[PDB]
Amino acid sequence: APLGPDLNPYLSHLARMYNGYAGGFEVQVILAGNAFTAGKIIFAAVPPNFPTEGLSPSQVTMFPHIIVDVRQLEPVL
Amino acid sequence: NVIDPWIRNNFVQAPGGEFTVSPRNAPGEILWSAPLGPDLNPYLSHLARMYNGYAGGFEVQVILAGNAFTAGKIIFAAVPPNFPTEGLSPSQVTMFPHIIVDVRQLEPVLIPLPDVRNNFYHYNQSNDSTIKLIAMLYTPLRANNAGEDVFTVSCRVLTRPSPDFDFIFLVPPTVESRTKPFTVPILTVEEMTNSRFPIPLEKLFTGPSGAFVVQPQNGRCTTDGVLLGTTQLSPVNICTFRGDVTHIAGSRNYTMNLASLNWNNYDPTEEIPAPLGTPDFVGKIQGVLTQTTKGDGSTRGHKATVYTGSAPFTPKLGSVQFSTDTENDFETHQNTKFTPVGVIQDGSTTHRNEPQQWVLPSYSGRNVHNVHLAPAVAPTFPGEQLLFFRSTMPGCSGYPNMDLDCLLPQEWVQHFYQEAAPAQSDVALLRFVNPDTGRVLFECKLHKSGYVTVAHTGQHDLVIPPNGYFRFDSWVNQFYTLAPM
Amino acid sequence: NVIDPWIRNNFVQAPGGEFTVSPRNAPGEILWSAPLGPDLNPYLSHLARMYNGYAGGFEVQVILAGNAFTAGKIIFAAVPPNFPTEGLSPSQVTMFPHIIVDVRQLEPVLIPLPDVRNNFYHYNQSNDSTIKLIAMLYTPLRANNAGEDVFTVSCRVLTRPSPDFDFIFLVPPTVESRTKPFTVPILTVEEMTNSRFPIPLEKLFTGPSGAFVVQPQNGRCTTDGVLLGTTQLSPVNICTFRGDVTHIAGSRNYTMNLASLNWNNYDPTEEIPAPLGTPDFVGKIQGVLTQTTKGDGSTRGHKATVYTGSAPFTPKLGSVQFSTDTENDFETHQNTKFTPVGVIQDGSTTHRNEPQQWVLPSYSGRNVHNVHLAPAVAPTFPGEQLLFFRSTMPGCSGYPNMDLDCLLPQEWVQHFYQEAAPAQSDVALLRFVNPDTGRVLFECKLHKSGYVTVAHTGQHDLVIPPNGYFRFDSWVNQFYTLAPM
Amino acid sequence: APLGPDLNPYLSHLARMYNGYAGGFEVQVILAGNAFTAGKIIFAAVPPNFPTEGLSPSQVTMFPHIIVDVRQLEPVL
Repeated sequence: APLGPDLNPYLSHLARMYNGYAGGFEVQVILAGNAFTAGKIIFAAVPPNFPTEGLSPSQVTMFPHIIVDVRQLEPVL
Repeated sequence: NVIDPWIRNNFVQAPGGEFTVSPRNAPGEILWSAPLGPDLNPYLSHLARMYNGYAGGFEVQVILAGNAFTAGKIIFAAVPPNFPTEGLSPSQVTMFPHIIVDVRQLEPVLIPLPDVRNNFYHYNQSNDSTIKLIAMLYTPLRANNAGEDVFTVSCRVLTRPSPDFDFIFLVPPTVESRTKPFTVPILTVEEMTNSRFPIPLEKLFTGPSGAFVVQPQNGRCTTDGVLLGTTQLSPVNICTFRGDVTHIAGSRNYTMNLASLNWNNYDPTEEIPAPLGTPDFVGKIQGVLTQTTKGDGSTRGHKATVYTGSAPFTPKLGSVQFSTDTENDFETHQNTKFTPVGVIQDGSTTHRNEPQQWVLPSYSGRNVHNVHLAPAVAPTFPGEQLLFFRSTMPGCSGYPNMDLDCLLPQEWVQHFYQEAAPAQSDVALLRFVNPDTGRVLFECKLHKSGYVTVAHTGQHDLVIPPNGYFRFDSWVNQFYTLAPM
Repeated sequence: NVIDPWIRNNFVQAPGGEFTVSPRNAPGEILWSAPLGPDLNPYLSHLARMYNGYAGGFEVQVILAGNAFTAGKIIFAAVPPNFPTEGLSPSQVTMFPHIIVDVRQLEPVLIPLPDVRNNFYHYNQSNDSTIKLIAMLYTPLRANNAGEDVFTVSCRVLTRPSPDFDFIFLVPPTVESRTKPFTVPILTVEEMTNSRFPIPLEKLFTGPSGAFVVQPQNGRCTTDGVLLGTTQLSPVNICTFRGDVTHIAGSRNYTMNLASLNWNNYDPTEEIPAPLGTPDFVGKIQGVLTQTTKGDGSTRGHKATVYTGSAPFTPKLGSVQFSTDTENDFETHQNTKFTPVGVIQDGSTTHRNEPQQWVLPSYSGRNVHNVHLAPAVAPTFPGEQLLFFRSTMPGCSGYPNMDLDCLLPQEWVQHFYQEAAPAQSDVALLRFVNPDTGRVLFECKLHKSGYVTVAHTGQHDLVIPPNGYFRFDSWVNQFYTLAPM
Repeated sequence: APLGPDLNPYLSHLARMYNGYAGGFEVQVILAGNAFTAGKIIFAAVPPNFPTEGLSPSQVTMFPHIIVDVRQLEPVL
């Protein structure tokens, strides 16, 4: 998905009031966790020009990234 | 650290970096330039695509055909690509980074090429390219030899990568699938055959769509190979008959319950106006009816006279009458086969009338209209004229409408069925090139619908060389107008 | 030394594998075939397109995904480089170094291969064929459950080179293209037409080469398009004649002042056996002679009986006799044309005799034989049988020798004329493929002169699916034989 | 040709810009071609209304002028 302030619909309907914005924003993810399941997941950071179609599960690790498994009972950012 | 050191330590020439220098050229003028980039070493080209991100400069150098008898200086420099130099000076380039040398030198010399980089990396394709090349002369090099070519000094520019160079990113790129290049058949029309009658064509014709109500069913196909109309593939199946006759003793006729090419009986429930390859125009044609008894080979053969406009001729129903020159020769329900040779002008009356090439026959008799008819044609871009294929038909009696204009060559139909090439844009551009001239004599406008036209006025049987092939060139839009012939 | 670390460190996919296994199976079954090499990895196929020298090995690596409770096993193995693997035994697979693998292992599996090397190099711009790939089903993997064919078990290949593997030599890339890739028409026998008579083909035939003198002159061309024999381009131009008949006023005969396809007056001095479209056999045939007066078109047409075994049949000299049914109708010095329809049997009292399809007629007469002979055919790697094209010609009188065998398909000749392809080795490999199943009924052995044989014995009209087409594969040497039928 | 500030495109622009005009120039000529010809060229002054089509070179010798051969490498003024 395109990272931007177009994610929170409240931020959408309060974006139009102001023409200039700055600063980042942090997001997180939750999972349907299960102690019987074993499988890891990987999220990362990528500039938008960089075309990824079928490259690897490996070569994204040079970027900023984070790895977690499918069993987790907390949100992770 | 991802390069074999041969590439790192061996200068390579340019793909085109060669330029003549004569004393006859004026000083302070340009000689040669090139976009500076990693698109210079062809090895760097074919190892650029593997990596999406690169950085760092690279140094190049130049060699000269040196000579101790010649005196003339040269100047190379550094220039941002926006900076337009057409005729400025031999002087004002000196504010930049530059280097000067004379034409007598027995070593390669390298231009300085300053690092404007701030450790930033482009993408691999980045064409907004900096530090573009330079070829400037300084003194016009009298050369003191007084020949016809007074030391015409040649030279090459010579490139390699820098030490600090890399290929950061990674990708599996590809050019995986090439579309078919829309290859056109390279016969001539005299070599090519009529698609609405089993004859070879004789010439092509140019004429307007308003003259004749142009809507045939034989010779109708797409550009990717979808079968349309009654157009089939085997050109001998055009206007011929196969089936099982039924007969009456009194007249010269046999109503023939039709069959396919392999004599499987015709079924009237296909999405068709008529069987494939039927004559799609009203006429009276005399060929030869030929019957073999299907047991061991009791044959017979006589000429016949068929009537494509009449009512017992019902191809969509599956019965056809042939008024032969005999009456009861052809036996019952055998392999009876009509094959046309020539059109006749029966029962006197008016000359040059039959066949009525632009009207549709009695497919289902007089009752049921022809369903799933291929569309008619007209120049949607106005002023143009359709490209007919003109021949004369044979005959046994009279002066019939022998002037036959078909739409397509049959070999092109099966060839484009073999092509299976989807069109990229609407209208293709084909050029009739004569290789005896090595050039075009006339071009044409070909749509992806499956008909071709040209923007020239009047009735023209185009004079053609018998050796001229056809050369497809390019893809025009819907509104190209052709130049006159 | 020459290569990147990362591409050697970890495994990377292969595009040919990735394939799935449904639980409905029959064991001892081959699933997927592939040739091993550096063209497996797209990375390595690029890098080997770049270079020349090629030495080391790989590690083939396989991951499975699907069900677990199946209890069914898979085999990956080595193979001889030319080895039929269709319905064979799994014990043969047990002779080679192989690995049995069940779906219960989570770790991705690796099959080791024979380990050799030839340290000078391996070509890498050739066939250079080596151990191909074996995807072999051990245990039919039933997946006992309530579902039907559920959890389709996928099988991927994801490799990386062996740590000894490396390159040595580098070339300019020259990535562009091959020659003509020897494309074939995809027609059937009903769509293809006879190259010795204007009729559609009926069936292909195989039979012994010692039966007849197998040397025609219509249907002769090269694999790159030089005109051989009396073979021409158009299928309707065969066996028909054009010119200016002269009144044999006492009989039905007509000696014709010879004209070409374009009615150009015939030159008897050309380096040819006979004019184009001229027959290459002895037989009696009734077709129809047709004449149109050049002034206005006073048309006439009557059935003519021709004899290429006759004395006034002299096509190389410039005269040919036509015994019509009428005697004085056809005017002299007019555009007179004979067209045949089918061979007859007036005969010498012998049934099924004409055309004597293998003998040669009187081109320059009986006195001096034909010149510039396209030679006969022969199975050079013997024990194999030729390829005939069995057809049936019609008739008008008697019981003719209807079994007509021609040499090439006429569409394929002009197809090669468009190709103009230079050969790569001795014998090409074409496969008759039934696309209803995507499987081959029989293969072929096409020789670079322009003929083709098959490795079988006996008189067989080859049964074919009428949806079946032909698909070119590769270049085989002149010492490999095919499987019989 | 007529001499003036419209000779140099630089100066023709700059004199289109301005009004007042005073001083002179230095006309400077370079040759390029053969050397073994032994043939000479004259550049001269002229009356401002003077027919010059088929006239005498002695008239050209009356005005301040310069004879120049092709053998000089230095550009002539």
